Amino acid sequence: FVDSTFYLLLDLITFFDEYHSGHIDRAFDIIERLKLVPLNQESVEERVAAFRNFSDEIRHNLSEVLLATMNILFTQFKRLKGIEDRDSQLRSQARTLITFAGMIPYRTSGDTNARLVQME
Amino acid sequence: DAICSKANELLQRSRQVRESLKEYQKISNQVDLSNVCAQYRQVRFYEGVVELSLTAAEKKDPQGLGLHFYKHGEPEEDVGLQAFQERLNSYKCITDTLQELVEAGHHFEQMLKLSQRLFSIALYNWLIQVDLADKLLQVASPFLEPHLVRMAKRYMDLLWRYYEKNRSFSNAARVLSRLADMHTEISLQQRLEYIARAILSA
Repeated sequence: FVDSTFYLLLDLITFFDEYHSGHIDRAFDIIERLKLVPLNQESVEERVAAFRNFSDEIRHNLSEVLLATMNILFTQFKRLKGIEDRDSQLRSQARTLITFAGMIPYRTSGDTNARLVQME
Repeated sequence: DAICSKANELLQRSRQVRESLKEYQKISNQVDLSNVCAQYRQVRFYEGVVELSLTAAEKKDPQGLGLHFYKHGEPEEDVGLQAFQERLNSYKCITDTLQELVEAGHHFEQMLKLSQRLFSIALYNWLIQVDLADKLLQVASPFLEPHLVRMAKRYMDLLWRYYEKNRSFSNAARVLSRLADMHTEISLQQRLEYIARAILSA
C-alpha cells in the first residue's frame, strides 16, 4: 500500500514535469493512466464512490489533477484553423471531469474555478 | 405612386454609383421595397438595409398593435391582424436578406442589437427552423430569455438549449427536473441523464 501511493505520487510528478514545457498531449495520456479521473463515460460517479476510499495523501492531490486536465484539454482543443478531427473526445473528457468536480466540491479546497478555464 | 417611382430612381442612380443611400432611407416603405432591396444589396448595403426593413416595420405599426394581436392570437380582427400579417412579410424580408449574407457579423449584430421583442421572437423562430438553434445559445439579447421561457413547454431541443443556456446551476437544474417529469416521450435513460445532470447541479 505504502509503495503504491509512492508510485502514484511519482506519476503525478512526472505529469507535472511535462505539464507546461509544452507536451499537452502527453499530459492527458499520463493523467488517464493514473486511473484516478473519469475519462470514459459518466462513470464520474464511480469516481465518487472511489474517492472517499482514497488514501489521505491522494485525496488531497486531486484538486490539481482536475484543472490540469481542464487546461491541456483547453489548450490542446484550441479551436483549430481550417480530414478527421475528433474534437468530440477531449471534450467529453472535460464533461465527465466537470461532473466529477461538481460532485466533490465540498470535499475539495473550494476552487471550482475550473469553470474559468472550462469556458472561453 | 409617383413618389415611389422617384424612390426607385433615387436608388437607381445609386445603382450606377453615401448620399443616395440616405435618400433611400428617407423614402423606404412597402412591397416595392422588396425590389428596391435587391438594389441596395448590390453595393453591399446589407447592414443598413436591415435597420431599414425594421424601421419600416415599426413605422407602419406604431406601435405595438401587433403584439396585442398575438396575445389574443385570434383569427378575428382582434388588435387588428392586418398589422401582424404586414410585419411578417417585412420580417421574412429581413430573414431572407440574412440568408443571402451567407463581413457576416456586422449584419447580424445589427438585427440582434435592435429593440423589437416580435422581430426577435420571429428571428428565433426562424433560427429554429434552420436548426440554427445552437447559435441561439450564443445570442445575448435580453429578448432571448423570455423567448426561451415562453417556448419552453421539438421543444425539447429548446429545453436542452435552456438548461444549457442557464449558466446558473439552480435554474438549470429546475429545468431538467421538469424535463424528466414531462408528460413528450423521452427514454428513462435520458430521463435519468437529466436527473444525473440536474443532481450534479446540486
